[PDB]
Amino acid sequence: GRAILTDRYINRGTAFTMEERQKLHILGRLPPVVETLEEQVARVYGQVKKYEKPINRYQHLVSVHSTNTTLYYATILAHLEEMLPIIYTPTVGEACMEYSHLFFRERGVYFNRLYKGQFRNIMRDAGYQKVEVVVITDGSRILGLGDLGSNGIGISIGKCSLYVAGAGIDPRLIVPVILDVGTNNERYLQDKDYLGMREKRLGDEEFYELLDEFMEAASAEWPNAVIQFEDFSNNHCFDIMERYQKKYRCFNDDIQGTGAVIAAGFLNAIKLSGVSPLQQRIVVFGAGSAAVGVANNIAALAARMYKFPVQDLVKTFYLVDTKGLVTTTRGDQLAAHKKLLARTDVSAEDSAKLRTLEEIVRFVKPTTLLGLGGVGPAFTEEIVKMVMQNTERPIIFPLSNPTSKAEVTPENAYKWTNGAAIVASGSPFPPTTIGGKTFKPSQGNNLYVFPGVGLGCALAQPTHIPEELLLTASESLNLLTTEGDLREGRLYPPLEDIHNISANVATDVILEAQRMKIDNNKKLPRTRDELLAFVKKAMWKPVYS
Amino acid sequence: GRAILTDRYINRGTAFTMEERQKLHILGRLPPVVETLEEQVARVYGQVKKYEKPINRYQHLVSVHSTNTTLYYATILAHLEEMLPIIYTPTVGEACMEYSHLFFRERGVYFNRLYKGQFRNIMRDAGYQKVEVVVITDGSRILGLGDLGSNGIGISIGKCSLYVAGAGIDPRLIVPVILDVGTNNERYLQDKDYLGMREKRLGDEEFYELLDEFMEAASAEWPNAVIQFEDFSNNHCFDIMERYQKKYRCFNDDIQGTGAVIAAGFLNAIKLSGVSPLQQRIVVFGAGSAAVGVANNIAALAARMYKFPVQDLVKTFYLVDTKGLVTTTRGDQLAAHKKLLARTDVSAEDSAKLRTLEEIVRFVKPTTLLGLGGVGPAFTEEIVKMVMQNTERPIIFPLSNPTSKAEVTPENAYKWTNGAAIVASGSPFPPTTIGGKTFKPSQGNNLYVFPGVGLGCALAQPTHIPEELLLTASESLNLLTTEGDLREGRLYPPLEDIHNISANVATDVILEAQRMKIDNNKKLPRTRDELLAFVKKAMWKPVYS
Ligand SMILES: COc1ccc(NS(=O)(=O)c2cccc(NC(=O)c3cc(F)cc(F)c3)c2)cc1
Ligand SMILES: COc1ccc(NS(=O)(=O)c2cccc(NC(=O)c3cc(F)cc(F)c3)c2)cc1
Repeated sequence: GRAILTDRYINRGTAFTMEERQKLHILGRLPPVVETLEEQVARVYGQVKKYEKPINRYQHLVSVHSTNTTLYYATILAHLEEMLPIIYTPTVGEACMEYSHLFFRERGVYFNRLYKGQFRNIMRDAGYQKVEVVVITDGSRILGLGDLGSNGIGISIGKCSLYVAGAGIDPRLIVPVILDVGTNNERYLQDKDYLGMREKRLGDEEFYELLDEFMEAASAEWPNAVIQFEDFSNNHCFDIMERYQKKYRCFNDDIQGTGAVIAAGFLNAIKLSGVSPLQQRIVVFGAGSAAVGVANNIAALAARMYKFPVQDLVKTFYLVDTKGLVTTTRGDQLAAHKKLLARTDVSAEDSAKLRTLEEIVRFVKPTTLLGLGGVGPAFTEEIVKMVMQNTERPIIFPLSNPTSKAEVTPENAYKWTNGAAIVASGSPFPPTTIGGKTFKPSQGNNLYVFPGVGLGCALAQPTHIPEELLLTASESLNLLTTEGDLREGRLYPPLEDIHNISANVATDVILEAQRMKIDNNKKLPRTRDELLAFVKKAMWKPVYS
Repeated sequence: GRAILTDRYINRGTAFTMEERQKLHILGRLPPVVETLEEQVARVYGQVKKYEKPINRYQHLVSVHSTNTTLYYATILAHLEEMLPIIYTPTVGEACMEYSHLFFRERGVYFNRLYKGQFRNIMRDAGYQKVEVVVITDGSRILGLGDLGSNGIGISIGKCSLYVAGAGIDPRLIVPVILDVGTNNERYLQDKDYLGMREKRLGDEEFYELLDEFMEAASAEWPNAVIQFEDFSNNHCFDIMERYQKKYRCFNDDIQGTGAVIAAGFLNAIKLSGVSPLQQRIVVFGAGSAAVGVANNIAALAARMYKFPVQDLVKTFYLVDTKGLVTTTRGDQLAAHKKLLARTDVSAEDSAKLRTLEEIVRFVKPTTLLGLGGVGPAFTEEIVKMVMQNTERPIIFPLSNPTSKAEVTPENAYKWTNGAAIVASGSPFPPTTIGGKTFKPSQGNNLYVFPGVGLGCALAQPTHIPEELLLTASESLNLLTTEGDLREGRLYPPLEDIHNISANVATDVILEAQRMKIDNNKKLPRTRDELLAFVKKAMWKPVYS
């Protein structure tokens, strides 16, 4: 009766036919209109699209997710490019920050020092079987802005939901986790309505004692699961991966997902440019560990796909930090992560005259500007025009988040080059029309890779996730950009086709794992065509069945 | 486990102690703060009060009601005067009109011609036992504005919730009903997202065939229930009561509740005025059936409480319609409902000179202005000053809904009389300060009577609800205004004390039913002190138990 309607996994609302309503004794529990899923999606979309503020839209979608899980995921997939900034970055962050009450109904798991030694019992008592995907955060944030502490559960809830939408992970087999080790958000510490551990973030030693117990408890109770780290601060995110990458099935989408996605898009940017990889001169504006991680992912992918010597791919890279061009002759002690991309072919005297971007671009004569600075619009009209002198097709990638940090707008880049610029960003931007010719930047969204990595590790059951599976996923994404997409200036397959992309990415990840003999699921086909067809069938679909 | 948390009736959220969380295996399903109900109410109130627009506030409260029923009702009762315009008139009407998706989760029952002959099976299949209160509407509306058709279920949901909050009807024993007989809302008829019967309202004959089947099906399957008609248009609301009042346990709160509440307040206005009931000269501005219903309720209560001859109470009333003073000598055929209050002591020639309110007030010299016009601010400064000439304490009641229709603001009435005016309205208004002296109008809210009528009929099980029980409830409400309240200028007990008011009103209704020997529940005490104590114990309480 009203039990079927109150289970969000099997509830169909108005899609129950008259004759079904009769058999199920729910005649009189619904208005009399009968709708198809398509009609219900158009109705939900209409409801959503009339709300004016993102957080209003998010709140409406949360109520649909609460009542009718199928209709929620069906709505997301029919309008994915539009719904992505509502259901995740950056609306999700505002929702956590100020509307954390929207997450109370959802299936969160909470850990803290008060449950030390009980992490396994908490996981057992959760009563979830054959869990495939666990997103964990501590709410510290990657961009080191707005520590959310316990409210970070909204980030895990949002990320888990993107595995279901993106790769058809079954929504009963995802678990969002908050590991609450305190917060340095001073408003929260004095806020009467903060529900987390009201204390400063624990020191490293107690932090790793709790996270170790979590990783070991998850491996015993959720043995089939992938553990994905989300939105951990820079002080911990890299060290977490060095500590766990080999003993557990885990990855970090911020670090590994981002580089895999940017690399796939950058190589397609190379294909459209005229200028082949060994002919590229690439300014990397910004030299944090993440920016150097992306450069290395690009080198590693170009080596995989084209067997150029990797040393030679590295020499295409000119790294800029806060001081200027990174060189061996400029006279400072370089961070370990910067030595690898330091120029060896630049005198001390030239180094001293290479400090502002304008003069770095004038000397290096780059073919590509990679924006990973997050210090505002450093790619000026004159800097872009200078790149026009060195290539017919400047590759300009303003990837710094959020959009106000970005090095340049797609619109300015397209304008300043008269449509010649090849552009990718993190954020969706509308098309620019230049003399009747339309241009639209490619969105290097992390949704392209983590879902397929998740679905691939769910099926394959690898003992771990070494860099080789992330590289395979990077190449798989590059190779799904068709000749037709490339012809239309797209650097990625279309976002709307995420199920197909995720099936392909998973297939490739599985074959890499099989090849490395780290797979534990022997039921799988070991040839691509059969595997791809099997993977597509294993995927949960947002349709009534 | 997560089953206890997902039942909104027993879920306590953060009020589960640590040791309870352990025993119930929900450690790790909640943030670690433990709160008392009081703390949870202050937190929910804080969340609600930061939203800027009523419909936002309503949407937040709907999510609390969905998760934690106890915390919802606890929040309402701690802030009742503030929450009433959010959870019912007028926010509820806007929610139905444009946000009907907020009602989809709730326990609505839907009837229409397509289920003709199945009304009983629909009620049986609903699987509700010993139902006490059924609110039914057809969405036509009493104020004949914004026909909502099927979306009228939000009105029944809102009204049912006020019986739980107001009188402690158990939330599992209330059933909201929409009888969908079509809609004349032309936007809805052309709206693709309207989910109701897409047709003009049925004719009277098919209307009564469906409503008859509903009344008979309810009497068999919900035998213990009161049936309360809500928000039916004037073409049907009176005729429904004439058709059903004797054969079923039913009332209409718009008609009967309104008059019971206004009468109780008006008599207390008389007590504070100096001018006793036979000395009152009362202008009834507006002469619709509802306005004449209120005048007759006032007469009937004054007769009950003071045994003045009812003919003599009627002669205190000067009825104004669209033409002017209603008299026997003015030369039109008077509607039946107007004959009773027609002046017999006014010549044809005077009648002809008594058409505008200003000159009606100049001739009649009234002590009281009852505003039931709904045609704007007819009680001018000069009209109010004129009443100052005939009494030290003008009784001025602007009761016309919504507040923009009202005959005068409490502020103007208080200003114009220098604090002498005794004021009641339908809507809450803030206090006015006049030379260091504070005044606040009395709110004649229907919440004062229908809950207690509901709780009284739930316990008593009367064969029907004759006018005598409504009169008893009217007197009971008058008599609960204490000497201390009267001393402070209050015409009603305080709204905050609704549980006590509802216990008292129910007790009196039960004794009236026992006295008439129409009660079917023989388990009840038959003396007031014991009955009142029993009634108070039978009431559902918003506390964790
Ligand atoms: C605000 O979030 C939502 C959720 C769902 C929908 N679409 S729908 O699923 O087609 C739909 C439409 C109309 C009524 C119902 N009712 C129930 O699903 C229902 C559930 C119950 F538990 C009890 C009941 F009486 C009705 C469902 C739109 C917005
Ligand atoms: C938006 O609506 C609401 C509802 C409740 C509250 N207050 S509360 O009840 O104290 C509360 C506080 C924090 C977390 C939870 N979680 C669950 O109640 C819960 C329910 C589940 F079904 C599963 C779960 F993990 C947690 C409950 C405030 C606003």
